[PDB]
Amino acid sequence: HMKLITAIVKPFTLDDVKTSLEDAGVLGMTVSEIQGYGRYSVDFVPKVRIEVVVDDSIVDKVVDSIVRAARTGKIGDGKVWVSPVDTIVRVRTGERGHDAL
Amino acid sequence: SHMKLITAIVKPFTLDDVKTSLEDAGVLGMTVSEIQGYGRDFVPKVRIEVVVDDSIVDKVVDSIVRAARTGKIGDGKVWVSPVDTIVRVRTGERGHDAL
Amino acid sequence: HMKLITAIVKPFTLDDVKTSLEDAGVLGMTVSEIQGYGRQGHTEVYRGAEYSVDFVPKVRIEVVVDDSIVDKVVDSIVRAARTGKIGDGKVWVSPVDTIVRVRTGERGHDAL
Ligand SMILES: Nc1ncnc2c1ncn2[C@@H]1O[C@H](COP(=O)(O)OP(=O)(O)OP(=O)(O)O)[C@@H](O)[C@H]1O
Ligand SMILES: Nc1ncnc2c1ncn2[C@@H]1O[C@H](COP(=O)(O)OP(=O)(O)OP(=O)(O)O)[C@@H](O)[C@H]1O
Ligand SMILES: Nc1ncnc2c1ncn2[C@@H]1O[C@H](COP(=O)(O)OP(=O)(O)OP(=O)(O)O)[C@@H](O)[C@H]1O
Repeated sequence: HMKLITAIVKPFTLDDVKTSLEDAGVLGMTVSEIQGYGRYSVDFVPKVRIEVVVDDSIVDKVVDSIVRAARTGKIGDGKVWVSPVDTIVRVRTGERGHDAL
Repeated sequence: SHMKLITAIVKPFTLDDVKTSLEDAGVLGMTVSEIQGYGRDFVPKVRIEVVVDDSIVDKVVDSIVRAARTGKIGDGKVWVSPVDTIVRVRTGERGHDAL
Repeated sequence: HMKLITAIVKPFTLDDVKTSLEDAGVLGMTVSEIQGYGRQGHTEVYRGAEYSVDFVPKVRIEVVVDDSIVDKVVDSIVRAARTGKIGDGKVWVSPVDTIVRVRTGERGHDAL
């Protein structure tokens, strides 16, 4: 029942995407910079990777909020994918599953 | 789902060899980040992630392994993981059309 | 079956985590820097004077392990990253279909 959402997006949409997440009810995420090749050398372009672990009930809304705030209309807007998570543990407590988010 | 993530941890200098090897397998885009590798303090490495259809995962893994090999220790690893869903942000296209 | 373990932890715990891992027979890891956001922004400094920023630096640790070792490893990481204060982080497990060693073409547990 847990899922990982990975978003590759333009760095200047990060603020939009972040509020789009908090409206959806995602209460935190992890961000890193990436170098993206698509349609380092000149062909590489900076992007940000946003990863949020969520419940699977809430994944379509989250994916679409991300899509919604990351949309420019120009090439290189990126992608959002989802992949399974077996378990998640909060380090501080030992809470597992939804209680770990 | 017939979608897979490829993750390659490879030596930074092998990247271009890997980028060109990937066009030749018909894989266009890829996502790249710097990592610190502890294996044999740390060594700088690149992490290459590319989402692909499972009909080609085998060949794309091989073509990464061929471009990245030097025969010296610390060549890295390529692994495969399931991708339930992918969407193109600009168009909303899904699965193979999102690639 | 192989698994990927993902740990988001305080950067300063890396040495303890690394040590805890080698004690569980795990001899390699992948580490990267991330900007984390959650219940925790953090404080920063410019010419002596502090200011607030929204994200907090964390360390992302990735280890591919076998099914059998996976519980001992997650626990080992948790115990080493746990400080008692907030913002300790999270460790999650995910599936790995196949892993191959670049040099040898070794697959599976042989690839680790
Ligand atoms: N197969 C792939 N797997 C993972 N990431 C990819 C892949 N292809 C592209 N990317 C990432 O997506 C970013 C944008 O890629 P691309 O320029 O192809 O844009 P897109 O949004 O997917 O399509 P378009 O630009 O046509 O809207 C790239 O810079 C790279 O970071
Ligand atoms: N269990 C693991 N999970 C994820 N990444 C790993 C793991 N072990 C090692 N690595 C990553 O792989 C890189 C290379 O690993 P290491 O030097 O141990 O051997 P190798 O290159 O895989 O194989 P060999 O050294 O036998 O050629 C490391 O720098 C680290 O980033
Ligand atoms: N839903 C999520 N998906 C991915 N990463 C997250 C998510 N929530 C938090 N994180 C990451 O974990 C870090 C810690 O998050 P948070 O501030 O909620 O504290 P915690 O250790 O999870 O809980 P506590 O502060 O109660 O011990 C964040 O900085 C971020 O890197």
